[PDB]
Amino acid sequence: GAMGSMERASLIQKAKLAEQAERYEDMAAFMKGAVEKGEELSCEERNLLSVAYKNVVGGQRAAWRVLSSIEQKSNEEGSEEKGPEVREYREKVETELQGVCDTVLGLLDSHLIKEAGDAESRVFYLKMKGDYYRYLAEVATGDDKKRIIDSARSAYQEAMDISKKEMPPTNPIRLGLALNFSVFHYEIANSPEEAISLAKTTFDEAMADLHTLSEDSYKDSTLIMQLLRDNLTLWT
Amino acid sequence: GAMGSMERASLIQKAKLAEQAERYEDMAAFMKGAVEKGEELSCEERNLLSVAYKNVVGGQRAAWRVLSSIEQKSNEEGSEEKGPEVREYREKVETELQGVCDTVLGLLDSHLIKEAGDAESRVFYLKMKGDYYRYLAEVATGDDKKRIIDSARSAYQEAMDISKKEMPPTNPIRLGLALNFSVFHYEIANSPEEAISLAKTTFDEAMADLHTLSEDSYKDSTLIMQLLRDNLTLWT
Amino acid sequence: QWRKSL
Amino acid sequence: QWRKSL
Ligand SMILES: C=CC(C)(C)OC[C@H]1O[C@H](O[C@@H]2C3=C([C@H](C)COC(C)=O)C[C@H](O)[C@]3(C)/C=C3/[C@@H](COC)CC[C@H]3[C@@H](C)[C@H]2O)[C@H](O)[C@@H](OC(C)=O)[C@@H]1O
Ligand SMILES: C=CC(C)(C)OC[C@H]1O[C@H](O[C@@H]2C3=C([C@H](C)COC(C)=O)C[C@H](O)[C@]3(C)/C=C3/[C@@H](COC)CC[C@H]3[C@@H](C)[C@H]2O)[C@H](O)[C@@H](OC(C)=O)[C@@H]1O
Ligand SMILES: [Cl-]
Ligand SMILES: [Cl-]
Repeated sequence: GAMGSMERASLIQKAKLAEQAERYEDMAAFMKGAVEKGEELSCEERNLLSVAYKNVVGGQRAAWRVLSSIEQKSNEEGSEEKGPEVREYREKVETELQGVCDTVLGLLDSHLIKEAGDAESRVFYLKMKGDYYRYLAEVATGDDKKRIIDSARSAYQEAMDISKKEMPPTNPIRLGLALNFSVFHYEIANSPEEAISLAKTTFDEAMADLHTLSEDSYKDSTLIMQLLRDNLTLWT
Repeated sequence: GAMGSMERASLIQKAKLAEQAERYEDMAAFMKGAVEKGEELSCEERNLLSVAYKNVVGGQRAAWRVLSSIEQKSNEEGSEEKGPEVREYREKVETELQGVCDTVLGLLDSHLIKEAGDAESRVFYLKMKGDYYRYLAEVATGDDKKRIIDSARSAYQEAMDISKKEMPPTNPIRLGLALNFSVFHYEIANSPEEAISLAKTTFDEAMADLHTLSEDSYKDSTLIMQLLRDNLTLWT
Repeated sequence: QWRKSL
Repeated sequence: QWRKSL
């Protein structure tokens, strides 16, 4: 690893600098180096890891969607043949995206998940595993698409089970997990009713737990609840 | 070159796809491949080249400024020592930025400029040469800072001389050249009076030539004139 | 709107 | 404002 010679603390410090500079590829390489030191990650360090890769893969996914829409338009009735370039470049972006997903999944599997015993870390990493299998599923088209989908489902479900037993309904990780598993149901698993049921039940159960919270915790929870509401308004 | 096996026309086609996807690093690699085919670039192809690298180096410069401001704050009176990381990461970004500038300058020198005979291509490439020496000058601090500055000046001046003899005052390339040479005067050469004089004279001479233009050309020219006005309003 | 994920 | 260049 190109980060093997740098101190763990320096990698974390530089990941925070990269965040401030919106250099998310750098931020992700720094946090990968930090994970590969072999020590567990703190709460703040897990957030740095997730934010870095979320932004890297988020830009790749947006580019892939632009290119895939061009590709699909080029295969409509009446489109002039333009050669293999659109497909080639879509494939190039797709392959780079899959490489990032594989790298994150490899960090989770070696060895973040197996050492995560507290609910907040275990649920967090299983949500990530679900998320990156979901991004693979968004571009999948071959023999293993169903297994990719089921891997996303399985990881989200284990995280859901732990979060329901071990975290209050307003916990931001629990809420963000439910938000994304709902999106998975809606547009990956062809289960819009499940997506709507999960978003509503999650929102209503958080609502009823807000009275237990401090002002700051209230703000943290309501922010993600509003994203659940946004999706319900879009989907109904 | 990793692009040596791809057709020139496919590189141009993929550069346009990368632009649409805001993948400017890809766009720049595609256009570098196109230049290295050894054929001159058309008007549209020159714009693809300039836009790609402008955006790549623009993000690098913005990150460098974030990091350099953190670095400077860390050297103020009363700041707790934080170690070498801020300097190291600023240096990392700076070095990558300089590499991009060197790559563009190398394309211009091998062999875009020496084959550019029409005013519109020669002025365009000499503006680029000025621009990328200016970006090197923004981060320069050693024995050769003065030579870097003078290289920017020399390239801008040759472009100014040709543009004044061969292009009308409203030509967008002439206007964009004057805008940037004015910025060079203001913040690189410590000559704010020259910056203001050049911006005003350029704006006034374009104003008086607008009556010769079509509606579309009028819109193209007034757009860049407004940027000259923006700077005059900021600087006076 | 693009649906929300986190 | 950040001065304008093109
Ligand atoms: C990258 C690190 C920084 C920017 C320093 O922190 C990111 C953020 O880290 C925390 O927020 C987390 C968090 C997010 C908050 C909902 C965003 O808060 C905002 C916009 O103000 C989004 C981030 O991506 C992050 C880290 C992600 C998760 C997500 C992880 O799945 C694996 C599940 C839910 C959410 C949880 C972990 C949030 O607690 C904090 O509570 C946020 O602070 C405030 C005032 O909201 C901070 O912006
Ligand atoms: C990247 C290619 C695309 C996006 C297809 O074209 C970029 C642009 O290419 C042309 O515009 C050029 C041009 C710019 C125009 C002023 C922007 O027009 C807008 C915002 O609508 C900015 C671009 O960077 C570009 C290519 C750069 C130069 C600059 C080059 O220095 C080496 C000097 C001045 C300016 C000239 C070359 C402009 O003519 C066109 O006139 C623009 O079309 C319109 C309607 O304005 C188009 O957006
Ligand atoms: Cl490609
Ligand atoms: Cl570094």
